[PDB]
Amino acid sequence: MKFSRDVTSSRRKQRKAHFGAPSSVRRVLMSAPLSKELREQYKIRSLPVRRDDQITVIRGSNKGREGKITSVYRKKFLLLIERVTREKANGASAPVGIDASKVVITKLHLDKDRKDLIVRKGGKV
Amino acid sequence: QDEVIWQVVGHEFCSYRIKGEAQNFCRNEYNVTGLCNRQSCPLANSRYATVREDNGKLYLYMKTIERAHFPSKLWQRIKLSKNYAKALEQIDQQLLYWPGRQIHRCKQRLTRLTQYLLKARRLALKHQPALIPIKPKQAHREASRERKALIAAKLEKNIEKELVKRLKSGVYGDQPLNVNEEIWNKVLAA
Amino acid sequence: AVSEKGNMCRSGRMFAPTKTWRKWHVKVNQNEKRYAIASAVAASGVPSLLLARGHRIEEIPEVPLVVDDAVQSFQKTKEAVALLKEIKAYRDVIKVANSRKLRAGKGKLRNRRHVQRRGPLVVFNEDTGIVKAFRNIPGVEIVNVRRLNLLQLAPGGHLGRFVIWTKSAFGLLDSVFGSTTEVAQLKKNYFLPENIISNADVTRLINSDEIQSIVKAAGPSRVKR
Amino acid sequence: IKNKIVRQQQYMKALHQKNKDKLERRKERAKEEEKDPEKKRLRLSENIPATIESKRVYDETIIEDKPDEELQAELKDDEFSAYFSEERKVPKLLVTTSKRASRKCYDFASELLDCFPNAEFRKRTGDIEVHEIAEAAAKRGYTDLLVLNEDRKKTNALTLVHLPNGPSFYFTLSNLQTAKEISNHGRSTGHIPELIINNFSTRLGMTVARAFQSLFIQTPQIQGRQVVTIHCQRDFLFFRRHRYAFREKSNMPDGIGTGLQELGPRFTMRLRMVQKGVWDRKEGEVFFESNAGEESDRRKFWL
Amino acid sequence: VNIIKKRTKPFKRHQSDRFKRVGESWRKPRGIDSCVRRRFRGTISMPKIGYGNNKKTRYCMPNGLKAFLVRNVSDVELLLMHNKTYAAEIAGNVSARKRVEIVEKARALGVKVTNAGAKVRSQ
Amino acid sequence: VRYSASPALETKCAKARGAYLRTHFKNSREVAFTINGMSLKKAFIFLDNVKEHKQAVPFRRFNGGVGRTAQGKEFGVTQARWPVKSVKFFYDLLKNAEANAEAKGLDMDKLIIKHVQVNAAPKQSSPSHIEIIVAEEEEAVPKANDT
Amino acid sequence: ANPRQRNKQRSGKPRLTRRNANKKAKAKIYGNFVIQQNWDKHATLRQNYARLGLLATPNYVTGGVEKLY
RNA sequence: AAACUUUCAGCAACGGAUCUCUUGGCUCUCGCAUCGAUGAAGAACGCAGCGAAAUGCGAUACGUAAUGUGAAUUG
RNA sequence: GCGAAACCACAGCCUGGGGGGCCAGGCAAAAUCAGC
RNA sequence: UUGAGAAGCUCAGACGAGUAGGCAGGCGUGGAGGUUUGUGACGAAGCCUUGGGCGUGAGCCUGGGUCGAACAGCCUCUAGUGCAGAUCUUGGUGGAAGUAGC
RNA sequence: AAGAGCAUAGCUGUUGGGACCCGAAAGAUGGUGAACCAUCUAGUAGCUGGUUC
RNA sequence: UUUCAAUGGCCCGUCUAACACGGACCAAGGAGUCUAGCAUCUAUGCGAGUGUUUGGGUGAUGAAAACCCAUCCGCGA
RNA sequence: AGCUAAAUAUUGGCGAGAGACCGAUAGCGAACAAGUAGAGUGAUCGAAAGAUGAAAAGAACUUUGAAAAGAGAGUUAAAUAGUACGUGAAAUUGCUGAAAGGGAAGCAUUGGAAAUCAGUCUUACCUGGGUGAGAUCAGUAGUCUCUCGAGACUAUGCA
Repeated sequence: MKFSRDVTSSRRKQRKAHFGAPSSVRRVLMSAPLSKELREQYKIRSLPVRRDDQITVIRGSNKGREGKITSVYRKKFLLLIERVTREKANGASAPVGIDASKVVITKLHLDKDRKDLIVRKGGKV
Repeated sequence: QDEVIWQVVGHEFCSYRIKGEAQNFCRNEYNVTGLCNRQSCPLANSRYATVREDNGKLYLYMKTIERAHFPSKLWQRIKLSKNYAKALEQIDQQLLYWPGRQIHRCKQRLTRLTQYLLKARRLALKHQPALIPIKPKQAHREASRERKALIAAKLEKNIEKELVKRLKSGVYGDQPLNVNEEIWNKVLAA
Repeated sequence: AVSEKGNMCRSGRMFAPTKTWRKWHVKVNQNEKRYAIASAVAASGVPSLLLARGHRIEEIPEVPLVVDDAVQSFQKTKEAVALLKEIKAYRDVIKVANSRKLRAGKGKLRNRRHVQRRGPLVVFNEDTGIVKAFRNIPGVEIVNVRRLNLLQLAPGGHLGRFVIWTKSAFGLLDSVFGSTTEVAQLKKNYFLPENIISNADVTRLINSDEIQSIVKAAGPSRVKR
Repeated sequence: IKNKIVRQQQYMKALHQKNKDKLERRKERAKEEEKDPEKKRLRLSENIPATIESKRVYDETIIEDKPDEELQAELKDDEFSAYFSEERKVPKLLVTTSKRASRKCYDFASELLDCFPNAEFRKRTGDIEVHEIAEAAAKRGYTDLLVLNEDRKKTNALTLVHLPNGPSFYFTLSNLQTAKEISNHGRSTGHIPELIINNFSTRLGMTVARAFQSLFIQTPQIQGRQVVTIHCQRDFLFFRRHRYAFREKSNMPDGIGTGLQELGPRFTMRLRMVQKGVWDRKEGEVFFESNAGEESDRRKFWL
Repeated sequence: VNIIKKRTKPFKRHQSDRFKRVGESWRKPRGIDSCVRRRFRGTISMPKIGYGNNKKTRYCMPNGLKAFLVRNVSDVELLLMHNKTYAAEIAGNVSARKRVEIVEKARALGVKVTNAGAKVRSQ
Repeated sequence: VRYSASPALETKCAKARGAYLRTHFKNSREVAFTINGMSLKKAFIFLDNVKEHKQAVPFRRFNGGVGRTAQGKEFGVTQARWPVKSVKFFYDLLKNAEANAEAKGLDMDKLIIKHVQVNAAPKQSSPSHIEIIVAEEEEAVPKANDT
Repeated sequence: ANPRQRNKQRSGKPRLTRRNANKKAKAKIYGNFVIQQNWDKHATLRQNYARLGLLATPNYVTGGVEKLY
């Protein structure tokens, strides 16, 4: 259980602060688990999701399709991966929203910011 | 320590009781009759004797006052022989000088556990149909795609499209008998 | 209560609005409270009032179950799951783990979503890690021997709560409740109650030699028609 | 939009523009096609309406009509040979039923026997099993063996075996109709009926469809002009027995189009299991089992 | 003992056939103006304790076995010693798989399951 | 759309429908139950006479104050009238009743009106829903001689 | 519900969230440094004073003191 | 007999109950003390790339600077 | 062509007897319109 | 001879309208604690039914269809807990009628 | 004339509060416009209707 | 179940024989509830006693819960 | 003549944690555009209105039609989810099927005719010999947990 009088357990307060969080909170709520090969070389359980990562999809109907993230859609809480596209009737293709909690990260888009987050948060390069 | 544990569990609340409409039933595993009676409840009655199978072979379970406070070691066990007259003569020699009511139960739950193995063995050896589940999601899908696939074949139209092609190719003798006299000449024109 | 500012019309007020000075709490004399914990602890020493109360203790080695004093310094919860399996109490904890179900109705729109059962109750003496070790096992409640609560010794009103006692708190059961003729030391003017029947078993006097020598000649059972 | 009144006014006005410019796309197209019917052609050769039969999954076992020898080397020497070779074995059917069947299962068991001459009816009595029936029925000059399997006074499934070792097929009847229920029905006669079988592109299509050719007499009387159909369409095996009469119909290009009158029954099957060997539901080897989860795609067909 | 019913037509609240607001479950009339309350002849009858049925052949199906809701596989086990006086009625919300396992075990106990055939098409 | 009629098979039948038609409900019905069960091309010659006052349609059910005519006795009904707005709407539908078999490729000169339906609509007057079924007449093959 | 407080919720500017309320953290000792050492923060005031030698009151206490043994 | 009316059943309409939810209410509790002539609360008008009973903002107008997070926005 | 509303226990034949309904009688055919 | 839920079991007689009123036992609805090693995407609740079953009755159990996420039995606690009616409140829909009428 | 009471809970009753629901002209206070508007007010029954297994 | 036959069957509630008054129908809402005081009966705890909760102490696991209790005091004697 | 903390009050203001509360006619008038729309010259009065789907994949394309739409189609697991969108009750309306109707139906009781439904009846039961299998049998050897023997076993024979 929780033993703090400054955290909330009501579904009302928790389910409002989720669906109406700003687009900076909506970033760390869209995080992905790292692969078992990266979990031991960065010593990080999970990273927040950037654009242009290198992921694989574990759950859902699009199982196992690998790609890179095209447009991290922070509003409707879903990633958008390359070439995983449900068709449309007209002839154009539509993007399929894969949840950011389903994908497994296989290669980070390492930058100066991420490294300065990696090297302090329990790991190294 | 017995009417205490019957005026608590027999009349206020017991987790094994089942409110039937003409009876009440006990969900205990060591009940000899299945009902929540005074002379049947295994919690109030503090010297008890039940018969219950375990993996093919029927057992006899007995308890006493002097082991009541040791719930692990409370029930002892005797394995009952296959010969039905031997088992009755082995219940009595173990349940001697116990009340006649209790030994009556064990012998009746020996007749009732032997009839269960003598039936479920014959029942297992017969060849009987397979009870397979129906599924509402996959019988509403069939009914949906049936009429969408029944009208999407023009069932009557494709019959007649080849039926004349079966005629016009001439799989029947030149002048057949299933055709009238006039329209065959149109096939001759064809 | 509804806000204070015709009950048949729509948009109208509700008939006789509920009011916050409803009697929500209720007084009970301290000697009937002190009687209930006395009675509900005795039920925790009866191996058959625990089964009927819905506990899977059908493998426990003894009742009342008194583990040693070293259990008060258990630090990690994998040193508590260790204990509850050697003494075969873990079948109760599995009864609590296997049996959470979503609350039937609008309790779950109201911050209570998950009903479950009540596992063992661990009564300690000194809090040297025993509370923090056991407090993340389903079902297990931990209380000091002095501040024993009735809502945990008879949850729902049904006596026979499975209590696992600690040796250092089993000793303090004679200074919190005392005896029937001797004052409990941790309570001013407490004496344990006595009984309206001296022998707790009334169908075993009737069959004694004191009664069945004097009684008149018996009739039959259910009579013939 | 979290409102409901705004959401169906903002959409009403949005639709009434999408319902306007579609006419504005087709009005300007309307004037150039009657000046130039050649642009009318291309579009028609371009935008043919797409349908499920045209947007199938690409399955490589669609046997083309070009005769490849490895096909006809197989199926000229199988156990269906006697009903396809020069011998032309007239197949003698045995139609049993499920155990302890009811009245509503027996009036359907006369409608199939209307379809099938050279077919007896023998109600299953007491304790006998299908594997023991097949060996007991092959010794008396029988070829195939149907089993109508009702439940709760409705017939739901049908299995036919092939004797003495042939493939055994477990369909399930659906959308069942009798001969009385159909509007504008007809009387059947003693004439042996004629066959048509359509759209069995898959190789397994030409394994079931031969086991449906195997129940009918290999040369029918034509005086009755009776036709029986086995039309696969989206993996449903439609069964419709008709009686025809050729009459002039100007719409279809030959000018002569017949008119059908149904006889009954009207049932429709799936395909669930296929076993080479007599049908034992637990002691058998599966030639093809129906995956009830890989048929979700309406563009995936196995028949 | 052969089962018997003192009545077979249930009772039907007065004028619950004319009006659609008034339901058919019985409600004793409360007015002394009533024709029914004073029990005028020709009007409908009433539930009384006279129509109570035999205290031994009560709750029995026309076969003779009383009913019993078995909602899981260990609720039919209690009926082991009572297979000639109880019929194991399966509850309605039980899944079409947990149902097919009660039937295969109640059949070993010789217990009549009244609606074993639901959701279970046999092959 | 899920229609109200057991007929209208894919074989020899076609359907159209018209929803939210801003006419009266008690006026298109008596038209609808007159044209029902008739052949298609005859119904066209029938209703155009209503448009030129050459034939009146009887008012059987909703016969409120309908004056007697001389031609209402062709069917035996006392009262009849010449509605023009409602039969204008039916002509629009029956064009789609044709032009749907014209796309399915049926036989047009055996085409009867099988099932005409007239319902109500969500009130804004008394608007209407209409669905129509046109079907071929389900001919009969002569029986083969004897066996 | 209120005109002031309909305003912030219908807006999109976060509330001035100030988490400033947890019990059971009894105020740590300043003023003196020796008593800061021998204080144990969980134990209540009257159990610290009458452990390390001092009184909370020189007068009478108007309640029944705790008895643990 | 057909029609019409009534009754039953099936289907299609009407209609929005029941059931399930719930960024809302209502109630109790806890911490805190902070509007204005240095122009408050309120009003009007404007400002969005495409905005329409809404929001934010003031011609630096759906805001700039400074810090922090760290690569989005979205129709 | 558009198109209400009031009103609405269920209703609708007469004679006599205790009113539309009860008792005993006269009788009794659809579906409608105009005076009344 | 087992019929010890001694709150059970059993034997025998008489009795049976009922107003104001008095007494007793039960049925059902929303939430709360305990319990059913409780039911549920193989379809929970609801809803419909020319299906079956129980109770004297309030009611309950169930087959079929529909449907799509939760729900119930038992022992207690609790109440905003039961509708035919109030020229009842809100909503929906009828006959008068395609009449009155423009 | 060798004390029987105190406390808690439940039932029914009784008074007092809005007091089973609804209906019954009033007056006051403060305003708007040249009578109306809120508020006390949940004004007033001896009484009229209704009051749910 | 639908219907037929035979026989019976004055429309419901409020009123005070008929009436009158209410009723077009369907759905959801909708009426002896909360609190204080007094009295009776019953239950329980203690008993010449009885009553913890104004407060104080305590409560690491909803710490508004539970638990403990000084000095008065109320009712009775 | 004057000042002064703390204990105390707090339907408002800035936050916070809860609840045996209401669950879209309820709970604030206001879950949604709400003191908004709208009404009054004015003070003031003041509503109705939540839910497609997991993902809009919100129906390409062909054709009739001036339009609206309709039909073929097509997406979906579901269109028996098409923005008149979760489930979709009753009144009430139209069609179809079967009935009934001589200036009253309605209901109750006993039965005819039509339709239809259920019942375990499916099979089970019980009795000898012979053949094979072993186990609770061995004029038998071992292990473990409990308490000499009581169960669980592993061998080997199956007398």
